[PDB]
Amino acid sequence: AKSRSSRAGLQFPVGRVHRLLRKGNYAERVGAGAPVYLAAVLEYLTAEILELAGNAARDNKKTRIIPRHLQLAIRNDEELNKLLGRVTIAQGGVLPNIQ
Amino acid sequence: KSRSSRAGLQFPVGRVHRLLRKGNYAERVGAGAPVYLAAVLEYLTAEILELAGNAARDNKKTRIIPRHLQLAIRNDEELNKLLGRVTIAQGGVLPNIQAV
Amino acid sequence: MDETVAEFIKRTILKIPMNELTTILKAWDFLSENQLQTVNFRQRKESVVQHLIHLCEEKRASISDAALLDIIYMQFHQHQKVWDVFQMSKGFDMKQFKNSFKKILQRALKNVTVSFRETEENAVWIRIAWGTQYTKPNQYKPTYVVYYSQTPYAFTSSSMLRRNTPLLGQALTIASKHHQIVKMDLRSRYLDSLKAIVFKQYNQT
Amino acid sequence: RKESYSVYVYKVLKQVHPDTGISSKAMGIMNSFVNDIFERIAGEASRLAHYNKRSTITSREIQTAVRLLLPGELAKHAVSEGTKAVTKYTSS
Amino acid sequence: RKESYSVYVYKVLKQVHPDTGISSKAMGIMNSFVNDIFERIAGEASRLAHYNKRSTITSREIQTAVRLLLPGELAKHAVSEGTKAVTKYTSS
Amino acid sequence: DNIQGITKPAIRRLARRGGVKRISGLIYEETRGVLKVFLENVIRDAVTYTEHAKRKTVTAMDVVYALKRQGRTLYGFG
Amino acid sequence: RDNIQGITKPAIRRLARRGGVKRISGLIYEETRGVLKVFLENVIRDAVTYTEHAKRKTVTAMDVVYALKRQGRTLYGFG
Amino acid sequence: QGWLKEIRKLQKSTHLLIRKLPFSRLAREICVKFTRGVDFNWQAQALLALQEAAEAFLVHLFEDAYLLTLHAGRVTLFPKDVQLARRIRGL
DNA sequence: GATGTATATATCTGACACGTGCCTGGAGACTAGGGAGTAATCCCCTTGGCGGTTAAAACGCGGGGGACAGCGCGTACGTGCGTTTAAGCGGTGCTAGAGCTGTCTACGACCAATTGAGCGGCCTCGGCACCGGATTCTC
DNA sequence: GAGAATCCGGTGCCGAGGCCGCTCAATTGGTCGTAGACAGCTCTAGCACCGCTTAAACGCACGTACGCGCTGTCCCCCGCGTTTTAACCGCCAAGGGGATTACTCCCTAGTCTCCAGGCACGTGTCAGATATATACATC
Repeated sequence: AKSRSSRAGLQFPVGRVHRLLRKGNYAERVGAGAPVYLAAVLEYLTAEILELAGNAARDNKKTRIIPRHLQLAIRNDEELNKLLGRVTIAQGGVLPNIQ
Repeated sequence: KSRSSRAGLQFPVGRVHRLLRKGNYAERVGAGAPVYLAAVLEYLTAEILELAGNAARDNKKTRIIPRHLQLAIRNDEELNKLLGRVTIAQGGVLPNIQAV
Repeated sequence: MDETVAEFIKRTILKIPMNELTTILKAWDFLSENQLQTVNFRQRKESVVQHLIHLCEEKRASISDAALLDIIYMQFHQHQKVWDVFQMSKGFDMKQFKNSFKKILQRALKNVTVSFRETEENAVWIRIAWGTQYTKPNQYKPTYVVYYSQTPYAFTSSSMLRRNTPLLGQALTIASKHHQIVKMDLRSRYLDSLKAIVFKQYNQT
Repeated sequence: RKESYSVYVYKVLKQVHPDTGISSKAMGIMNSFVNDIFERIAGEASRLAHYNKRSTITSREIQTAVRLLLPGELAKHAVSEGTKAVTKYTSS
Repeated sequence: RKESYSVYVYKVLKQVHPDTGISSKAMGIMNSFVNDIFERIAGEASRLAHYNKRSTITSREIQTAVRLLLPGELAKHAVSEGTKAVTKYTSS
Repeated sequence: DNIQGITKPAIRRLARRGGVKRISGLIYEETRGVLKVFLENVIRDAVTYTEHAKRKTVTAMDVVYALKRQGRTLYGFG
Repeated sequence: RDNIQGITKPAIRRLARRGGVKRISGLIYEETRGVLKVFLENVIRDAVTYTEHAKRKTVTAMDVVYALKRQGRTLYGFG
Repeated sequence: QGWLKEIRKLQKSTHLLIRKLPFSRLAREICVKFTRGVDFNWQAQALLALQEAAEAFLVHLFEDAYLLTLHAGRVTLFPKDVQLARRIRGL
């Protein structure tokens, strides 16, 4: 009768993350406040990378996100390049890099 | 009657089974797995210590010191790929000299 | 977000009286009721709307949600405007009608703004913001169409901006499953008299 | 019967952008993004339930896992946003 | 009260060598060796209890984890020795 | 053959993507060599999973998991 | 007052002789003092976190071993 | 010139630089040599996955190994450069 | 041929291999209930092949572009040597801090009903990919 | 100072987003065992410091072994034009096995109970460390 994400003020789910964190066998006891925090962290990460992707999408006069835009939005930003270092995005290509 | 001596091993079996119960790895642990695991660990331990003891013998010393394990790991080919991201305390290096 | 829709939402809520502003914001269904509980409803109106915009600064905004707020504002102030009555002839789900009308209108001119809202007796309230092929659509002079699925009748709001009246008429006739559109003498202020003068004739043809 | 994370990424994209569409292939990338970060953090925080000889995963362990698994400014923004979510979760 | 693996490494060394002593520091290395390989294999085989949607760890999963975590000839000798241990464990 | 499908202009385009201005001639052997010593370490690390779940079919998730264990995490194809 | 010059002009020379370098150049003495410093941050910031979590003001050896294991450069000999 | 246009062109598009069926026949030939006798089915997406990984790996290898030819004053790659670039990492 | 370069032993020094006491974690026993292994099935995804085209690869050729080898000036680096400074031993104090032993309580597993949020199938229509056309740029 | 690079427009096409049916998994709610926060006490091991002392760094003067720019030579990839060729598209058949369900059964988990093994402690005593002194290897 009342949603968990609506109490959380978020958009990613909470019950699904809690279900995976019980069924994944990560610990034998799961605290209640944990997956709300974890879903908020995941929401902020996806929001950051899509917020960086959409600007490059409008830069190429497009409105439909292709993987090249995600490749550029990962590789141009410094801290996401620190995070997603050993990841080859599929259908991605490389940066324009000469000499 | 102990499960170490029943399978003819030297590494313990009850301790490995205790660490597989309380290790949060799966909900149920079989009985045929930890004897296999202790056998593999015993084989790897013997594989290291044979080369370590031979390198200690060739340096005319009756005691094993970490420089000898360093030489035995870095001279073997298989353990060079198994332990390729390993630093060893009191290690030293190989005697590497190269010219132009 | 852009810094244009905030002035529109602020001006729209400044037009709302304090007698039913909580009714408007509960019926609009866009903010959390805890944030309704946070806002003081006892100070003057020149800061309540500032606090409500500052709520809407953070979470979500669009032009579509502001347009739907404008629709709900217009649905409770029918005494202000003066209406016009149309009818189609020469010839059903409403989703295909919404898609067909949108497309058509967006193929007619470059910049338009269309907004729908579902109301009972199969009613649909259609807000249209006209524009040109070089300018932004003027939000402050809308055009409202009350359309019914069963009856071929449609109630039409007047506006300052004419010259798009036969374009809207032909686009809504092609957007519906019809070929003819008329323009009767019926131009009055209250919707219930037009409702009666249509439905006494239509239910008892 | 085989779930995914497409709908939620679509809702976040329609939140922080008005009408920017996303293709059905790149959305798949987002699945393999956020079935991956959840594998790291909620994996690695499990390790911190083992070094301190505990059995629970509270918010504090996830907070330290976010402090570890992310570089500086992104980690600061994430830890500032997560407790902001938790505090408005507690007073329900 | 804080256990280790010194006694067993000492027994294996006195088995495969007559009188070769081992110092109290290098033995510590052996602890951090074999509290590490056990972290890999019995960690990684747990992952193969999750991709196939199971809940047990039998001998077959540990066998495949040894096939993965070791290079060729050493893995062949290890898988040849482990089943040799298991078969004389079964007929107890 | 079954190795000469990776022709000279294929490796040439693989180099010209990488920013290489001028290419020598012996590269066209060693690259093929290193290509083989890559793919082997992806194949058997895949197919062991295929031999675990007793099926004769290598799924895409098996190759993604082999590259996961190898070090180079692949996205998208999950 | 120098605070990084405890790394001396010949201690870098001893590390280069262990590495097997015949003849060091000049400004290496100003370069290596950078690099080491950066590496220590990516241990100590990664090792002050674990000891912050267990409510301990003492930075034990196991914490540095865990931080070095998490970086990727596994250390064995201590514990 | 010519190459200055080709570097600008190939770094823009995101195609597959290797043809499908020779790469598929090579992958099947390697898969036959392990655990012989039986064949092995391949899903049509898995070969595309392995091809994308191999192309990204080889492009990253050449782009990493090129920096040891500007460093020596040269312009041109050599197999010494590629073998040294693999020697640095530890692969 | 004097300077290393390996070896004999001096002894002295402490780690270490070993012996004992002992606490507690591993073995024996057995029930029980979910995990799964085997059996059948049916479709669905893959494999094999015919055929025709069309980009794409292979091959000669010549020409400039670049790698390589020698070389002279010189300067930045190794080395020898007196000083002076900071690092180690080691010894004292001595107290903050790990840890660990009880407790009690909030808290999270555990479970029966129930319903809507999200997943599967479908259907456009606008976004986009490609093809052809009009406006700039360096040799 | 004109073929090549960039922007623009038109048209097919096809996948992206909206829509409906539905079902099963997430919600709500009440129960109980217990994991861990919290306090206080106890041993210990890390820090501060100081005197000495001495081993190494510091500073410098100098000789000279590479760093580097230059230049001559010779070979060797790249662009170009022609010929050849196999990759691909679309289709069509067919069939091997991947995914699903049933069903029994068996094998691991929990709890209790008993005691043999692995850990902490203590101690003589051999292995080597370093040190001096003396027989070989060498540019």
